[PDB]
Amino acid sequence: DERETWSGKVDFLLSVIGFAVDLANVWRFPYLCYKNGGGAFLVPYGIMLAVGGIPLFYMELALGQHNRKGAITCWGRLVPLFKGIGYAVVLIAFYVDFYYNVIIAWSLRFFFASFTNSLPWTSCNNIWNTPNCRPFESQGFQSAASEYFNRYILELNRSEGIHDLGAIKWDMALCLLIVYLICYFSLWKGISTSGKVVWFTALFPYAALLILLIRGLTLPGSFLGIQYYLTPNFSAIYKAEVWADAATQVFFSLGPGFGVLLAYASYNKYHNNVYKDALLTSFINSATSFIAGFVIFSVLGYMAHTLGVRIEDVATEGPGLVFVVYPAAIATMPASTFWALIFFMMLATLGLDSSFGGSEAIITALSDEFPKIKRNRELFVAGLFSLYFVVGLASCTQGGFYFFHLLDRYAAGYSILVAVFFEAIAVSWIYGTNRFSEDIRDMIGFPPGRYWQVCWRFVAPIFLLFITVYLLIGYEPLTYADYVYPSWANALGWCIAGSSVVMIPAVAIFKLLSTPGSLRQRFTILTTPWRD
Amino acid sequence: EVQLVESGGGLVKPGGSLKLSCAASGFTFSSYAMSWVRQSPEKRLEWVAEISSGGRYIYYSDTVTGRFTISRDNARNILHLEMSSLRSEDTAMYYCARGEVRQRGFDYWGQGTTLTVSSAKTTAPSVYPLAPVCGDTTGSSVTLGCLVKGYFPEPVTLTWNSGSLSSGVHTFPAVLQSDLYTLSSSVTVTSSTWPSQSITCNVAHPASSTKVDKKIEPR
Amino acid sequence: ENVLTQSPAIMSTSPGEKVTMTCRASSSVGSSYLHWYQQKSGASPKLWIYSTSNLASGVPARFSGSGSGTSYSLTISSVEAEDAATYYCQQFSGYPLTFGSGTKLEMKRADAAPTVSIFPPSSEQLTSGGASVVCFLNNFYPKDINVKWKIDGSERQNGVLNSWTDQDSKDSTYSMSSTLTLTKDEYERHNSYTCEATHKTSTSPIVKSFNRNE
Ligand SMILES: CC(C)CCC[C@@H](C)[C@H]1CC[C@H]2[C@@H]3CC=C4C[C@@H](OC(=O)CCC(=O)O)CC[C@]4(C)[C@H]3CC[C@]12C
Ligand SMILES: CC(C)CCC[C@@H](C)[C@H]1CC[C@H]2[C@@H]3CC=C4C[C@@H](O)CC[C@]4(C)[C@H]3CC[C@]12C
Ligand SMILES: [Cl-]
Ligand code: NA
Ligand code: NA
Repeated sequence: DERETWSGKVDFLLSVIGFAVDLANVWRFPYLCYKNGGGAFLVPYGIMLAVGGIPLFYMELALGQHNRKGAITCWGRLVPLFKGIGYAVVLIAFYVDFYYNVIIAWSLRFFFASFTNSLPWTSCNNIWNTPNCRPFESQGFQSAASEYFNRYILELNRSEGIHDLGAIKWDMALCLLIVYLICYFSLWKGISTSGKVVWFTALFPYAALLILLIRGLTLPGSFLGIQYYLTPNFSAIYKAEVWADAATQVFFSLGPGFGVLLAYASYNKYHNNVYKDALLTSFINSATSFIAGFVIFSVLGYMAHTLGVRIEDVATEGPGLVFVVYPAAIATMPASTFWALIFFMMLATLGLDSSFGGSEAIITALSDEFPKIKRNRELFVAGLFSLYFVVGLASCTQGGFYFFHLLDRYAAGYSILVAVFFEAIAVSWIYGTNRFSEDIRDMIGFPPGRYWQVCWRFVAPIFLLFITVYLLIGYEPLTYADYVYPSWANALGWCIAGSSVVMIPAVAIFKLLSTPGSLRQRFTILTTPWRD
Repeated sequence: EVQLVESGGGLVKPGGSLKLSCAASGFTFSSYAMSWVRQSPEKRLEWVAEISSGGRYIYYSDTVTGRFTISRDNARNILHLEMSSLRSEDTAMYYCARGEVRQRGFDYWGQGTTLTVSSAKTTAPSVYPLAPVCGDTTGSSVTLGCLVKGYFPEPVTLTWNSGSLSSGVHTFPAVLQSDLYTLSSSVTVTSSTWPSQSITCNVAHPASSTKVDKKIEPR
Repeated sequence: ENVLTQSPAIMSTSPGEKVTMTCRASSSVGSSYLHWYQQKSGASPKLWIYSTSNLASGVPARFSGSGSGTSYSLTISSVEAEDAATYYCQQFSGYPLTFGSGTKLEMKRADAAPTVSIFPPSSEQLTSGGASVVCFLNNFYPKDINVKWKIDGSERQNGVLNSWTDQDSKDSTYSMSSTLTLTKDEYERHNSYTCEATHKTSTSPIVKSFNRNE
């Protein structure tokens, strides 16, 4: 085994921080803090972060560095029976890349829309607005920026549902094209160039959040937003759904077991201290979500106090924050064009490296499993991103938000919880915390503390089971803004998630069938790792 | 407390073979990577081999690789070093050193066991007494001595009056010539105590199981 | 392998002086992988300092460690009688886990002339066919000593065997044993056997003597 390496420890650290620090940090965590008790919510968030989140982060990073192989081969060597975990994680990342890059396309479309002297989401007079336009959010009316997003950027109103996708928006197809060009030319030559490009796509978000914070805190009414954001209401942490929300946010915010950390740590020097790296980058993604919460809510308090808009209306998660509420706040402050440009460039750079992560997980896993691809990386990556583009043209249609919202709901989440549960079982129970502690000792020089072993062994599977149970309990059929998705759309989304999950027991059974002996010998032969 | 007791080790012909074994107790042996560390007669410490906590990562030094084989018995808390094709310069005292955390060195060491690799033959000590010159025994103190000549291999256990006295006693390092060791010892004692009462050197040589007590006489 | 050279090889330090000994690696050791061990004469080494600065368990607080890169140092502030040992640096960062040469710390004391003592061969050796006269020098300092075996005024350089003790813990004295090994023929061929120890306490030697007829 002779493989390339990062060409610098800071390239690894910035790649992992870039992948981890997603838009979920900006548009999800602050909403949860506000909704789920303010600063009190950091007690659940911090507990679930410590017992279960960082353990699985450190676990996948140590596995990836030890095995020096991608997801498919790492999982096929640690527990051959569970080689299906590698295919599951790769296929999950493959589905995630169809929808996730649309958010970056929207970010670039707003960035390119921002160059006008007056920002087009400022006003209700424009042709795409209805008589129900009002300048800012109101009950039973649409804001000017909501009108702009739904009716000019998306044109979502001209589509009658997921079945009626309508015509391609070619400005959006061109923005998704530019997204995939930046991804291609960042991932074709491999970590040699990806590790350099993340010096921008992982450091610009902090270079923006700094000034976006200085601005937001110097706006009249920012302390009111900070109060709404962090006022402690400790009764809130006595509810189980608060803890489930904290754990789901932790798990998906870090992304432990998504296959990306294997693909990256695979390129570490074998004796690199992955323990410090796991701690450093887990802290940096939690603190980045926290600081982003101030960046957001300072401006949300500015809206609630100055623009005369109710706080319950603007404080929202997901696209309707960064593409509707926050631009509607930006358009009302001096040098609005500048804040618009940097804000949407920040969103694009929060997304870009997060998509590099998934794409690099797929490319490393397949190039490690198939040498034919390893020698032809530039051509495989061109075929891959051309596939992504031609599928993503569905998202670039008028009804494309319904395709985005469906894939976003079902692609990854149910399945990735199931995969990471089986990863925690395979490592901690079948392979062993003893063997894995020996492997970590041999790499970094000291065995993992008893805290980490008890976590990996007992807490992390119960942690993922708690998440999955409270994620299935709150299941409700998919709806988006008074549009109830047809039942066949939910069936298709369950086929997506199930196709991701079925790879685990399908490959398990195929392995069990293809190995000779009686059942005890088949299990033994498929349980012994590859070096033992 | 943690105690490590290296055992085996003795005279071996060059080209021969031996198995050192270390019994570890007082700790969860299964958790800790163990090393074997030898030390030449020149007090040069040299690390020999390492075995990880469950025997999955075995590291050897360039001077012993291919020849030695470290192994581990987590069921019994026994550590082994098989040694094959021993050669003269493998003669050393072999300590067992616990060393799980690379950043905290070898925290606990055993007593070590000596390996003599040489072709010379086991030979019993031709112990002699030594009596002072015939003049004058006084005084106020007189020296009496023991000359453990011709034994092989090291060590010998030499004590005086069954170790009853250890002050004023020197035991000189054995020195090797003709492939036979010579060791000597000398006491100073007050002439009030000898020849007025018995003073004797007690010598033992484990390789021959010899045990002789010679009491010195003025003539 | 990362050969670690320690300087000085030996150092005499009277109690009270502040001493430093340097372990120089050929290759850059991590600052958390160089350790120091104290081997007392006749006992297995103890971990003394780990990670270049950390006193191990039960190490008196007068020791310290410093340095990084390829030059490290163990320092003693107020040397005491207990510091008589050999100190070995070690790098744990990469296999082979090379130990360095070791620096021997020796106590310094005022001089003492050797207590020169002579023994003629016992009857057992005489009947056994050989002869070995033994000269003991039970206490002296410094270690720098010479014994001449003088036979009827002749000087004998061959057939002489020397042993030195390690420095005594109790009083920092050294000691020596010198033996002149001869056959019965050579023993009887000469009448007088004498040994002369010359030592730094005096330019004149110290003598003990017998004639073979005694
Ligand atoms: C950033 C905002 C959202 C507040 C959350 C703070 C967390 C980042 C803190 C809370 C408790 C911390 C954790 C508490 C405990 C541990 C275990 C701690 O101690 C050990 O595991 C050593 C075990 C041993 O040596 O025996 C080292 C890292 C970690 C995960 C800490 C890293 C960061 C944590 C999660
Ligand atoms: C703007 C405010 C809110 C936060 C700014 C903090 C920024 C400067 C912090 C957050 C994450 C940090 C990076 C995290 C990891 C590394 C790797 C390390 O080997 C070099 C420093 C470097 C590259 C840090 C540079 C500084 C950094 C970017
Ligand atoms: Cl987060
Ligand atoms: Na995150
Ligand atoms: Na990102």
